Amino acid sequence: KQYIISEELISEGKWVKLEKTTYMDPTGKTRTWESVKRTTRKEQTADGVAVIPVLQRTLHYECIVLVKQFRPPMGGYCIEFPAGLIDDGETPEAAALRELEEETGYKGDIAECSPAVCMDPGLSNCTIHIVTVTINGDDAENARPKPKPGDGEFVEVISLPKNDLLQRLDALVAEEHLTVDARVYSYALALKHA
Amino acid sequence: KQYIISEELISEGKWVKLEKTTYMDPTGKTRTWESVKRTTRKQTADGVAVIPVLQRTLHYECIVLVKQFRPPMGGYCIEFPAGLIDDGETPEAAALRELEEETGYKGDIAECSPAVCMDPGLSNCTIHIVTVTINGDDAENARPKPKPGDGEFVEVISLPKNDLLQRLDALVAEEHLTVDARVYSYALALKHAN
Ligand SMILES: Cc1cccc(Nc2ncnc3c2cnn3C)c1
Ligand SMILES: Cc1cccc(Nc2ncnc3c2cnn3C)c1
Ligand SMILES: [Cl-]
Ligand SMILES: [Mg+2]
Ligand SMILES: [Mg+2]
Ligand SMILES: [Mg+2]
Ligand SMILES: [Mg+2]
Repeated sequence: KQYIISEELISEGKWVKLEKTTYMDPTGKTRTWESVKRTTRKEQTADGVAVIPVLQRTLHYECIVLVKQFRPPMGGYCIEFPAGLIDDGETPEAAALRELEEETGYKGDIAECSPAVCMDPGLSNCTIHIVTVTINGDDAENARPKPKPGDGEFVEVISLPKNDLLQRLDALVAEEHLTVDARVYSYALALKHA
Repeated sequence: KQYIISEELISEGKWVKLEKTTYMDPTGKTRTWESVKRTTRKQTADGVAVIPVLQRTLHYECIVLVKQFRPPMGGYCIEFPAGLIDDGETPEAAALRELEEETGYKGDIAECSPAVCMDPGLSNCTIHIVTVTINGDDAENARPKPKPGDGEFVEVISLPKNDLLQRLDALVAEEHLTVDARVYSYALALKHAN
């Protein structure tokens, strides 16, 4: 039934633009919406990737590897899956493995790759692939992994046991001013609910 | 160690604004970011998203989801029921109300998250994730009455919790819908548990 009629640029930065979207409602009436988009999306099947990195080690419980960074939009520190935007011509899988190594030091193995999923669809068109990666933490490459962050990127790695992830997250939120990412929290809730 | 120095208004619409954030990086260098905010926030968060666990005896437990046209996306999305928190509403109350409006179901609060960020490299948007159980055998949830507002048009999609990830993948392959990242994350963790 519904569809876009027009998209009008309101304002365009270096990284983000705001648009006035006109669309057709299912009753047949024209309506508008204010839409956010990134300026950096070319032919990628998505803007970015987030990596679900399952750290596996003999005689250890599996960990989920997370990153903590300052997020200017939020005015504070956030705990998130490792993530970045997909470079032009780069596959979601390569992006995921590359970002994971850059942000964490770990060299993963692809497990699965989602279709493009929407970040906040009442607001933006932004999409990612969620890439599940296993990390063989018994491999020498992953022994004392060092982040290789880019210029102006500053990241702390936090590995939490999968079998207690929601409580460990809650305990971190209790001890500091920090925000957990909604995807991380969703994943931790399902681990509990399962 | 990092913090916000100033925020410059770039553009303000009715619903969304775009700002240029200046912040101190940990090296003591000053840096900028483009940040999106909603103009509607006061509340602990912009919105709520409901994880609605439909429980009917002798049936699989279902997660109740919604499908709607999303003008930013230019298409249809499958999401947790959700909406913005009304001024002076509790997150729990916003959760029950949205769940009723969007699905017709009347549910019970199980747990409620802290405020969690939607896309923190882009926006300051936050939600509470509220886990709600729905006693699908009660008479009030027999023929659920969705009471949605002016211009909302929602379809309800219940999927079994124990196969959620494979059911979503299917809807994407066949219906060309975009699944929400939080929904997808939850689904992944149901599979990844143990
Ligand atoms: C339920 C309802 C009725 C009529 C209009 C709206 N509009 C919006 N609701 C939420 N976010 C919005 C907008 C428009 N832009 N952005 C970003 C909502
Ligand atoms: C790694 C790096 C170095 C230098 C600049 C950037 N900037 C950004 N990266 C991603 N999204 C962004 C921005 C600025 N605004 N928004 C929204 C990133
Ligand atoms: Cl539950
Ligand atoms: Mg990143
Ligand atoms: Mg990065
Ligand atoms: Mg809604
Ligand atoms: Mg609503």
